[PDB]
Amino acid sequence: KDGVQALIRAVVVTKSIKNEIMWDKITKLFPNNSLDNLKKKWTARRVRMGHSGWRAYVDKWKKMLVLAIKSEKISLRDVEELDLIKLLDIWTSFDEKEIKRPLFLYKNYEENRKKFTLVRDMSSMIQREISSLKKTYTRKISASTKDLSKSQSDDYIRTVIRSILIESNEIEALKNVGNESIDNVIMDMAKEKQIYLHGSKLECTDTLPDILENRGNYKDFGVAFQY
Amino acid sequence: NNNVEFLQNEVDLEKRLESGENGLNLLLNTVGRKYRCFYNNCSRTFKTKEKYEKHIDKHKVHELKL
Amino acid sequence: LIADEFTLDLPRIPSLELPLNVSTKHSSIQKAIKMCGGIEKVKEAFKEHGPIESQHGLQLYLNDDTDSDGSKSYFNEHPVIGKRVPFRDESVILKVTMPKGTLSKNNNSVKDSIKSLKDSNKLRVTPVSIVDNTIKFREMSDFQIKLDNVPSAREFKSSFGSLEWNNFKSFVNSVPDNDSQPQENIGNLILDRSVKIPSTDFQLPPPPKLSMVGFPLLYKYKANPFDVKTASFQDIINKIAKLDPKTAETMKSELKGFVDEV
Amino acid sequence: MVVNTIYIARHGYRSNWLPEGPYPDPLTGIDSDVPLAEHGVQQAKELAHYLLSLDNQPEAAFASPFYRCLETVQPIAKLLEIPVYLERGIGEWYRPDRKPVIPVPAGYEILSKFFPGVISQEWDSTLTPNEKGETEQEMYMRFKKFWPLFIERVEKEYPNVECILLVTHAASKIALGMSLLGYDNPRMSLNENGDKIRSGSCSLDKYEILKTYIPFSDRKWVLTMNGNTEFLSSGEEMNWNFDCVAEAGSEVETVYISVDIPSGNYKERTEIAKSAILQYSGLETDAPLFRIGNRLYEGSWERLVGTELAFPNAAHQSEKIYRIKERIVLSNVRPM
Ligand SMILES: [Zn+2]
Repeated sequence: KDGVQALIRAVVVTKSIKNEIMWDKITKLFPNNSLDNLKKKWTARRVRMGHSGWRAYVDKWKKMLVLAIKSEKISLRDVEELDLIKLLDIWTSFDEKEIKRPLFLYKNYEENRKKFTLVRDMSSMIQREISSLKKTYTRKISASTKDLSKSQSDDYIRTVIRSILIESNEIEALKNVGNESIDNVIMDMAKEKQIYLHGSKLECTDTLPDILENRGNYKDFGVAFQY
Repeated sequence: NNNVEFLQNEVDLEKRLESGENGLNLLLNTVGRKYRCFYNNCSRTFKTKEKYEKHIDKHKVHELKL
Repeated sequence: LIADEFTLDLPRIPSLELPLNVSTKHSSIQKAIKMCGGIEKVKEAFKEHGPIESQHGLQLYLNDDTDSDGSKSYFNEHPVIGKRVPFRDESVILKVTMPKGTLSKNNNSVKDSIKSLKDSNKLRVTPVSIVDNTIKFREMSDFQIKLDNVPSAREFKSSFGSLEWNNFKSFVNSVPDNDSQPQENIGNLILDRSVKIPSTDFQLPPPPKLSMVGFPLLYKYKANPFDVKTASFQDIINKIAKLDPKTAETMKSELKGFVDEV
Repeated sequence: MVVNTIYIARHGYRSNWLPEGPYPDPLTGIDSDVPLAEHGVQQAKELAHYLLSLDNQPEAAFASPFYRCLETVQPIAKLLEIPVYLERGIGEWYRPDRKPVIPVPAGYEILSKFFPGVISQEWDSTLTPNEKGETEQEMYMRFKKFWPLFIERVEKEYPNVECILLVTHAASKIALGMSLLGYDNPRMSLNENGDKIRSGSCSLDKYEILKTYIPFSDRKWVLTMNGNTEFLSSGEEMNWNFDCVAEAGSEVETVYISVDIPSGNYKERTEIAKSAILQYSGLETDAPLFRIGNRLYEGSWERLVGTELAFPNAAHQSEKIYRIKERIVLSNVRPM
């Protein structure tokens, strides 16, 4: 029973790598009932953490797994073969690196900012009615710093990178951009699955081409114009 | 869906961006940038920077021979 | 100096999100709860349970004044329906405790009322309750029909809606003991000419629900995924003339030719 | 440990506070042991409903045995369905030179006539006030002695009681709280901005442990609710403090805000855990920081596209309807 964190991590490891909860193989990791108590306890446990807790586990697992592969602490074949023992030992050996108490706040606002550099983070009729009742409509009066120029310039790098990769000895549009920024954008596009990379050739993933091909139905507008 | 392949591309990008490439090199290599020799009476061309560096190093070797 | 550790042991209370701009006066908040049928209806509506398809919910009237005869100023208004939110994310209500006239000096904003007292000890803030049940109005309003100038509707409103005895006697004394012309227009009985109505209008009263769906349907200009072609121009106009020669003669006098949509 | 939440409440509105008489004499015959006014009859019933609505109700109630205090707990005991015990240790304070005399409270045998089945006798007092009255120093020492003895009696007379209610008097409430927190004297402020434990009519506090037997003398108590009086139709009245010379009983532009915790999915509900604590900083800023249990959050100020009305009387002649319009939408935060 004490291995409940090992069960949560086994669900995260399976559903992140194989896209589904591989219950058949999870059963062979931590000894329990044939599916039932594992499935019941998992289902009961997730509702106590919600989508916010699930994302905390997924984001931490993704971060541990890239650091582990970057430092070669696992061989890629063990990931493909789904060696749950090794994969769970990766989070195990990583969790040994830090410890902390439940957080607290100081009464002065500025003091919290000095102490901590906190990081910010189609269907049936009844499903539409459910979704439409949960939403709140609110007019934003204020928020954190707008940071418009950096955000705009960062998106201008996205525009210029996409404009290269969509079809085709110099680049002009990036000349005025800081050489440090390009690294962040190509990295973000990799995380967001928008690109692939041969030994020195970037390529766009089929998502950018497909979204333009599906949503940009200009051949239909041509027929409508004639009609 | 190609999750381990995506992790492979992602970590490999992060390796290559640490192996001295400015990122703008990976862009330029798709755009059409061939490198070319600059030495007296040399004009040869390369589709990767490592092959250009080897060729310029062969010119350093030529200067050492001379 | 640590920030104060307040309790969340607090009472759990219900809430109502009105799609109306309710001002701070008692008169306004009172009128708002009267649009839903009174505080008894609102409290009862929070206690309903079961499948959302079946929930009667709360009925909201956007027009609910009363005329000089005590009848409703807009008899026939189909209501806006509200239902309990199926999964209301819990939220905490905070009480902000300002000096008199701080709110007005801050253009009625609480944000600015906090910021304008940044260094004060007078401005207490404390959690008061958690909300975990809410009624929201979110489906469209139904097709509305106006009966203000329909003779029989005026007679009904001014009798069965007003409860005036003079009007009620006059009404029942006018109801025939037996009706000899149930095939003819009710206008033949109700003589009143103060109202403009065409004799093509049978004064047919409107149904209690016209839109059988509260949300828009998914047409999206898509066909469902789940012979006059041979006729002459004279034959087509002859078929139209079988029911009404006026449209057929009008067409022959104006059109140059049919086209199949192919 | 067993006792982990302590509630302390001031008695209801006294009959001698009315603008005109005839003021009724003490039915118990003891000097100053007056009955509760109609305000006290109503407001003690309010506090009974309010404590019943909390998901952390008391399991035993200890009254200072004066008539007004036992009268205050009577509706609480009836509606919550809990046992009542005497405790003279949480008794009233009288300065030594009081004229005509220092009153002494009635006993279980006579109280049983006024409070049949409400009161119970299976508890003798932990300690008792000086019959000649008390200086403020001797008075504060009385409360300092009381607490470590009282809990060590409660946790042994009763095996599993975790939450307790004390019903008592303005000086006693403040002194009990200040000594439970450990201050050198009860005239100190809680903080440099000058806050003190409030003590108006029906006013309630909550003391709780921060987040096997550990000495009560070693444990640290947090004042998590500090004069709560929202459940009163006339609000808090007759407030008092040790800054007052006289013995006790002888413009606030309020607005409401909703702090919402939206979950990243529509098929599920964000639920605030039962024993949680709230802290905040920076409501004056455009990005306030909020703690709700284990997780930190950062807000955003927003105005609702409509009006939200909340009904506090409808908890799970007049309604205390709140208008809600400004909101602080909380996004999660990662500590770095
Ligand atoms: Zn060369």
